[PDB]
Amino acid sequence: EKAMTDTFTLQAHDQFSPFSSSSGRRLNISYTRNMTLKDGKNNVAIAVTYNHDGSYSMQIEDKTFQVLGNLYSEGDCTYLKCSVNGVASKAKLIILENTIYLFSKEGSIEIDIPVPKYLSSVSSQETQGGPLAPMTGTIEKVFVKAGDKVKAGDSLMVMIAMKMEHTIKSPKDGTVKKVFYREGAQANRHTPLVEFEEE
Amino acid sequence: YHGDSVASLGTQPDLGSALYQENYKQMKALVNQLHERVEHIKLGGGEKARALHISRGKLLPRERIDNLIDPGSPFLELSQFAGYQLYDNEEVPGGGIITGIGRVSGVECMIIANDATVKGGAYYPVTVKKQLRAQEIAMQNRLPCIYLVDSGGAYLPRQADVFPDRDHFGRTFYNQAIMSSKNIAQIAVVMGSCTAGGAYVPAMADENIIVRKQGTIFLAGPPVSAEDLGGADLHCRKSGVSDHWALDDHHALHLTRKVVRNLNYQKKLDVTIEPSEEPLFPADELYGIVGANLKRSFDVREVIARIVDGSRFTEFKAFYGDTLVTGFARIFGYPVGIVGNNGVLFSESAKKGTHFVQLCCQRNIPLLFLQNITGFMVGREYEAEGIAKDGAKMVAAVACAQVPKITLIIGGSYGAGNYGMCGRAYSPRFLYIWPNARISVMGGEQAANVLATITKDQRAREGKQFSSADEAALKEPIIKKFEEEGNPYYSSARVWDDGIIDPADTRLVLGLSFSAALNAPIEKTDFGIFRM
Amino acid sequence: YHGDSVASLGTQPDLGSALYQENYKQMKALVNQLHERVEHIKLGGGEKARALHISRGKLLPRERIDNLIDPGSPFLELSQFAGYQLYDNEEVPGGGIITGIGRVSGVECMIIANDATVKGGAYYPVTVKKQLRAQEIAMQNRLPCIYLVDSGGAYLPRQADVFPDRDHFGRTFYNQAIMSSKNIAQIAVVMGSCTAGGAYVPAMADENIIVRKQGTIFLAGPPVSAEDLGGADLHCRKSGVSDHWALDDHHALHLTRKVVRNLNYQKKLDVTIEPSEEPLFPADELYGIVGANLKRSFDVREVIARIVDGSRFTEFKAFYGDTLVTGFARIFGYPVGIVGNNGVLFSESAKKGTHFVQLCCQRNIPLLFLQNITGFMVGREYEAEGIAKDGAKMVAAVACAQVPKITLIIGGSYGAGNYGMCGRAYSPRFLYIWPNARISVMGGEQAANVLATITKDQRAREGKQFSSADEAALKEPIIKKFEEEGNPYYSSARVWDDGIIDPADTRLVLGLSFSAALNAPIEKTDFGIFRM
Amino acid sequence: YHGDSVASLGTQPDLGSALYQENYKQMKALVNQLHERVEHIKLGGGEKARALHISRGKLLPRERIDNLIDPGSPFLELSQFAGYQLYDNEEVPGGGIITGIGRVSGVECMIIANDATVKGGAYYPVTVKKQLRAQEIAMQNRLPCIYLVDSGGAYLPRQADVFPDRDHFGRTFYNQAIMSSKNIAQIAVVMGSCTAGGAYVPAMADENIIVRKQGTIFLAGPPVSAEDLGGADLHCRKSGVSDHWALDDHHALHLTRKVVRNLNYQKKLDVTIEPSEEPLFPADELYGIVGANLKRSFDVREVIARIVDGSRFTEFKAFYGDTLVTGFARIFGYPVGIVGNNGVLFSESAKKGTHFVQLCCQRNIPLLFLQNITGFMVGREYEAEGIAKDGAKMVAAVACAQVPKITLIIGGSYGAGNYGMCGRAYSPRFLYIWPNARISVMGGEQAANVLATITKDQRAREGKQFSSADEAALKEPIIKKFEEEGNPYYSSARVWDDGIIDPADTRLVLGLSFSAALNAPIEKTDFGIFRM
Ligand SMILES: CC(C)=CC(=O)SCCNC(=O)CCNC(=O)[C@H](O)C(C)(C)COP(=O)(O)OP(=O)(O)OC[C@@H]1O[C@H](n2cnc3c(N)ncnc32)[C@@H](O)[C@@H]1OP(=O)(O)O
Ligand SMILES: CC(C)=CC(=O)SCCNC(=O)CCNC(=O)[C@H](O)C(C)(C)COP(=O)(O)OP(=O)(O)OC[C@@H]1O[C@H](n2cnc3c(N)ncnc32)[C@@H](O)[C@@H]1OP(=O)(O)O
Ligand SMILES: CC(C)=CC(=O)SCCNC(=O)CCNC(=O)[C@H](O)C(C)(C)COP(=O)(O)OP(=O)(O)OC[C@@H]1O[C@H](n2cnc3c(N)ncnc32)[C@@H](O)[C@@H]1OP(=O)(O)O
Ligand SMILES: O=CCCCC[C@@H]1SC[C@@H]2NC(=O)N[C@@H]21
Repeated sequence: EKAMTDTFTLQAHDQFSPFSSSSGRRLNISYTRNMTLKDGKNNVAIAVTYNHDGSYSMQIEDKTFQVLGNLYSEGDCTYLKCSVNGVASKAKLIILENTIYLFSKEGSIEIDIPVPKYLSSVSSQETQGGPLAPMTGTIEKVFVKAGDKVKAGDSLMVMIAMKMEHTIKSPKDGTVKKVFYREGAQANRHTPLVEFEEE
Repeated sequence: YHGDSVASLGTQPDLGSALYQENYKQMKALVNQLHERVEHIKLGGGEKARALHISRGKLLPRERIDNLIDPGSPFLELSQFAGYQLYDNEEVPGGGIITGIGRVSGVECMIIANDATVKGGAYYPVTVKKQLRAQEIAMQNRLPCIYLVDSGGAYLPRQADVFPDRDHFGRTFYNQAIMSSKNIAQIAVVMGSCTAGGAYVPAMADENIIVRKQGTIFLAGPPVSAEDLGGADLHCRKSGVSDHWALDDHHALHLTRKVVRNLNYQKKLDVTIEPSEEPLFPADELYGIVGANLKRSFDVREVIARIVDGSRFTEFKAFYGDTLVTGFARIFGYPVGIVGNNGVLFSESAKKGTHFVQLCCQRNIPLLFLQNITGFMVGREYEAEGIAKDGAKMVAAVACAQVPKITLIIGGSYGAGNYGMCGRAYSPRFLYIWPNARISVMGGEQAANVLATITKDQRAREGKQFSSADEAALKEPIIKKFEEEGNPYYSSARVWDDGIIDPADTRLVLGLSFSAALNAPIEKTDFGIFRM
Repeated sequence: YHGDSVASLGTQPDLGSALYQENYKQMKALVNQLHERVEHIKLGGGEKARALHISRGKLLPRERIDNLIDPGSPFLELSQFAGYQLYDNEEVPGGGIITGIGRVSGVECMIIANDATVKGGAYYPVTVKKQLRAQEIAMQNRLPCIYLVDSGGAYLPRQADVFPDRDHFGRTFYNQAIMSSKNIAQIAVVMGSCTAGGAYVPAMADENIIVRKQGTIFLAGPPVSAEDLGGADLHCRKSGVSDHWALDDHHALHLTRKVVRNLNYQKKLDVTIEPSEEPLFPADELYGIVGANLKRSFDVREVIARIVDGSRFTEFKAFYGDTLVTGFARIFGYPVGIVGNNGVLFSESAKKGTHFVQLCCQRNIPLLFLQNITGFMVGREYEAEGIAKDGAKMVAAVACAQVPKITLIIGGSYGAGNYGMCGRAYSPRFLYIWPNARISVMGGEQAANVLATITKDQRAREGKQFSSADEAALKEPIIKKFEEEGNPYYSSARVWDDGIIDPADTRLVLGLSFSAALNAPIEKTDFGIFRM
Repeated sequence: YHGDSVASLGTQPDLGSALYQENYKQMKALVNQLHERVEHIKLGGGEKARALHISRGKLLPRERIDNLIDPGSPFLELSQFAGYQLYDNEEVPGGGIITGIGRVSGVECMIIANDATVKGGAYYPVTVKKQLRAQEIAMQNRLPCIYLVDSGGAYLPRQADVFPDRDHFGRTFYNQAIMSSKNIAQIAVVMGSCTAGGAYVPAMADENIIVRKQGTIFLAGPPVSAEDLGGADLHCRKSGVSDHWALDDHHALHLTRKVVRNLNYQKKLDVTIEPSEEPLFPADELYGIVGANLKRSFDVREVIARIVDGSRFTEFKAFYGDTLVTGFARIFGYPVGIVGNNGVLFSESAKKGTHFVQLCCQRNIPLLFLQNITGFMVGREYEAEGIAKDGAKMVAAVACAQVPKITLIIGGSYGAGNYGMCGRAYSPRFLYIWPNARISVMGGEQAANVLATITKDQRAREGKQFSSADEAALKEPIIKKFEEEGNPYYSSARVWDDGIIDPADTRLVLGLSFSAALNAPIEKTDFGIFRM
């Protein structure tokens, strides 16, 4: 976020306004930010306090951590140099989509940034048109006619991709409205294979 | 060639001196008191009210402001102490409203948010005054206004102090309409149930955002169901008052940020700019340098040296009227003309100040006033009649100036000296006071003496006898009243003097204030008759 | 061909009807009460103070004003009831100051004279507010200001309400400097001993006239002899503050008239003019027509017909939104757009008012508002949410208007209706009220019901029981407070609503006000976003 | 912080659906027809005329334009179909003239070149109208005008439609003089023999370039040798009309490029800019989405999502008056306000459009209109009287707007809806239509029904009998005429609706048009009386 602020500041006529700083400073009080991060299936609540000296005091559950660091670039890779409770470490930082990737010689960790509901398309999912081909591959077998009653777990089609057999299975107990592919056809990845009657 | 070496102001204070230690101790105590009081005020309306507000699914006003502004951007809150002990038994933390200046989508905007936890968002007179002051600041600096409307309308008791007069509630709508007409964007976010007074605010706003269920706009409340009379769905679909539909608080804030981006506004500066440099001395030494006793005098040049870029100062007319300090400096790269007090004002000081103000107005340079007016214990009269002829010159020159003006009260401010050094009545863009400041018409002892003399002469003319005990009885209440009314918290409780600021944060506050004030273009200055 | 015959408004009332007799009796009683109170206020500070003032050789302030203005010219005094019972035990007849508009040397000027008999001319907060209002009127209408300075400075007790804030004493000097810069002449006549606050006034004035012996200008009083510290001879000869030397009061007034003559000012009118014609019906019938009971309703068309030239009125949108009356007429040959209330405001009425205001602003025609807002006894809610969407439109249109606006309150004025019909907060050039008017946020009974319902719901949510006796106990104080605060004298004591006027003199007062307001040119009007 | 994530418009269409296939097939057929017709028009006047023109050593007009503009720069030709079947037996490819906007020496300029192969460059009425339209575009956008004059003057037959009236030939010289007076550069390149009408053009131009031998300027032709009467050497040396002497066409174009460089002009933008991003969906899907049948309805949001930067759209008043779509987006980094049609217009839609137009005018944002007015087959009347009161509001707001306006007709445009959505009569900067558009006063069937009803009532009032066969006889011609006149080629043959554009190129055309239109500064907008 601080880097984004600097990028915006670069193009402004006022380049030295104190507002362009990322201090998060307040008058006679300290700013505490409530951040939420998802590790696996667990939501982690982090209370971050912006200190005057430029460091950060982070509280997770009952433990407090003193955090300070900066971003530096080696080649084309951005690196994060940080110190947590006096322990210093370096790691490669990549933020793609809503996932934070941290690469360190100890290991690699992925942290997910929660996506606000409003931004998520509301009513995102209406119906499923059969399992999508696991990959681009030839259709080797079709087990369903144009109108056939199927139950969940009923194999619909068999596909071979790079010499690896996958069997498509019925998602619902709905009768099959139509079939988009026949045997010997090459089906592209994530293309609808079966149409199911609306219920 | 901007290289030329230049002498720097300021000197290293003597830390070992006992006077420095005592002043530092007193200032530290004052600052700690201020910080703890601000913390308690920030706590909010109360525990039960906060619990109910959270249970209704809404966000606390400070959380709303934090989510609205850009990540990590500083927030300049205004008048945090409004309503502090203003009313005898009712507690109004922060005046019931929150106002400040922050950056939204890279644009500096004025934010006004009602605190629903304080008397259900009802408007006390101090709340109306605070909102009017914020609106006036935004209009003067051409800052977009964002309203987070959650209020119960005017406080039914004390209606006489809120409804009728010119500076009462209707001035809010008047200012809204005027600023809308002047191309200053108005955005209203109905984050909770409004009322008759609250309802008009979204109507006059250019853009409205109303939450699906919490938001309810009715010109008159039920006292028909609240949702049916006024609701997000109804206003969005049938009445058409609402302009955007928001699922909850976070969605409303996101929509507000988007609406600001599409404002199509670019900030442009008229004054020249230079790279910013930090002062050469630590700011915390101001505690020892200034202390808490107004009787002692300190050189304002130290304060100037600890708050200007690189501690570089170009004094103007140094040896003429030395009780007044004037010169040119730069704060965060903006040019500024500093006018400070170093003692009693004289004719030479007034003339020098008038000359400097004329120069600054001609060159279109912002002005900064540092007020430390002195008590009359040292000089009873000093033929003050001479001062009157020349004090006015400064008063007029200051009033007619059109450049951005910011006043900071670092010490006493009494008598016509307050008017001369850009008092609150002369419309500075911002006004701040340090925790040790004192403001009043005159010192209490001086006032008591004046009253006693008047009574004795009248009694003598009547032939009645003025008893010595009677004189003492008259003097004691006056001294107590003046001391009480001169407290910085007394002045901050009323919307005078905006808010109190820690001296260590003076440079940051001034930088933020000047950056905000530079949004508006600088107009030409027209002066009245100079009684040369 | 301006000959065309035109129908005339108004009808002959039934004098024999008992309702007319009762209304006439009530209005006559109210007017007699007002006249006697005004007489007592005109008496002055007191007998002993007046005797001392005359013994010092000075003229009484009303005598000064009478001698200053042109012979026989009418004088329009403003806020005669300021300070009426405002303070618990101190009597301040007229607020301690006298303000009005009169003709000096054929030029309309605003006159501000201190009454030295009231607390030696000390400035109460109400005095400062009255002077600020007069200065604002003069600045808006571009009228020269004449000050008859005889004051003892700010009242030392109650200093907090007079010194510090923006609308406090310093705003006087600020307005003086601004108006001087805008070519609005400032003339100060030091007719008596001033003080620190009083001294600055002559200094900032363009021209000064100081009496030989009574006049004494000192930046600080003796509490050295008064004459030596500040005197006519000293200021004229050595200090040079004085611009003219006057032997006594009459000579000072003559010099002031001469100074006003050499102003080199000529009044020019922008609006068209027509020969003036008297109304077709007597004005005293308004007593019977209006009465003193706000519950009964009267047709505003009668009031319009009794105050317009020839009783000629051109109604606009007569059958649409009939609760609001709008049209064109002429008072003393000046065009005017009349906007009156005939009932509860609805969406159609708001739209019609917005359309009429737009037309008047486009054609550069002065606007006149007659407010008679109705209580909610008839309609509890009436889906007021619809009104909110359209009421705002009228509120914005009224605020953004730049034409001269004059508001007269002939009846009740409550809620947002006050804001819609050019309330005091929207800066009308003048505001007047009849003796039977009532102003407040809402009717007392309605307010009490609202408070009781809120408490019952909160108590129920808490699970505590709201006793019926408790509800009655809460309601009785609220009803009493609202009734007391709604009195016309309560509003006039504060500087709101300028002064009360006899209904028989409404035409003359409006003519004088419009003639004064026409001095300034009419600027273009810029409107904000119309939330069509 | 501009890094906030924002939802994107648009959805992936179903390619397998038969409706998509049919719509794609129809649109592809229409586009292929348009492309082949444009190719034939580009062929030129004829083979023999082209051979003679080349034999005389001159360059073909399209070659001239190609050599004039900067290398590789796109060229925006205007009204390619002017004169298409306009006259019964005479073929006028392109109207006999070529107009467009291109970049010369880094400056956007309007280029007008006569095609000498078409009737020896004689001016048909359509040619005059096209040239006048190009000149008006250049004047509105403050673009320099370059004339490649090679014409034989006015077409002697049909003189009545070219010489006399206001919008006839003399308006060309009038516009030239006005634009020269307004500092818009005029450059005339006499590339061939002109005539009496042609001669005046170089005379009024600020700078002239005449070819040595082909160029001949005579106020009246020989019908003395042509060179002696008017020639490059004579005009350069003795008469002095010529300003530059060119050996041939290439030299003349090089001199023209140099002359433009020497203009001392710099383009400056008022609106804010952001980095450009491509839309998230392919443009060719518009063929399937829209199709060629006007009876079916498609969501305009798809069209918006396929032509805006990043498919980012901020809808305004989404749920109020949903038949009209309004919001903010950016095309090639420029801000734009999009106003599209999604169904029949209602009162709510008109009010929403008026509000959006007011907002855009206040913020100085260019407006883009997408018109798809609906037939009245669905609703016979729907109490259209309500629509009249509110339709006007949109019509006025649109007319009074001063921001750059661009109208694109993607479907039907009938009745007052054409006027409301910035029709050709309301002076949009540019107007374009897709190949499937239809424009007329009303649908043919509706018009026939109206005429039949009027005749039946009149015949009945007369007592004459209206035979059923008679009604059918009246209806059939009207239906045929309306269908014929509504063709896009019919409207493009006349200079209405500039030119037809392939839907796949809509984004590029809009970007070029807005870039050209941003040359002129954006003035303030003044609105008339809003009926409210
Ligand atoms: C502009 C013009 C021209 C005119 C107008 O504007 S005329 C406006 C008339 N106002 C209303 O019509 C709103 C009536 N409120 C309500 O409908 C609700 O109350 C809400 C909406 C306020 C939400 O509040 P809530 O209901 O969620 O909680 P509550 O605890 O009940 O909230 C605190 C409790 O309100 C009491 N309280 C005291 N004074 C007021 C007051 N002035 N307004 C509201 N409440 C007040 C407080 O004393 C008690 O708490 P306390 O002091 O006993 O501890
Ligand atoms: C602007 C800024 C920035 C600062 C300032 O301005 S700081 C100004 C300081 N003021 C002075 O320095 C003037 C001190 N007066 C005097 O020098 C004189 O008095 C005169 C000049 C007033 C003439 O008056 P006088 O002397 O001819 O008659 P007197 O009856 O004595 O007049 C009434 C008596 O004055 C008492 N009284 C109460 N309050 C005041 C008051 N505020 N000022 C004066 N007098 C007051 C009153 O209570 C008693 O009568 P009462 O109430 O007992 O019946
Ligand atoms: C502004 C005001 C206020 C007044 C005026 O402007 S009053 C202007 C009077 N015009 C002239 O004085 C120019 C007379 N032309 C000539 O002197 C030449 O012709 C040139 C210069 C045109 C070059 O042309 P060219 O001579 O090289 O070739 P040509 O094939 O001959 O060119 C096509 C042939 O011109 C015939 N033709 C029909 N109509 C016209 C027409 N209006 N003008 C010219 N030619 C026309 C066309 O019908 C035939 O071909 P077609 O139709 O038979 O196939
Ligand atoms: O076809 C690609 C290589 C791997 C599969 C080939 C199979 S393995 C069993 C059988 N025996 C062969 O030699 N080839 C096929």
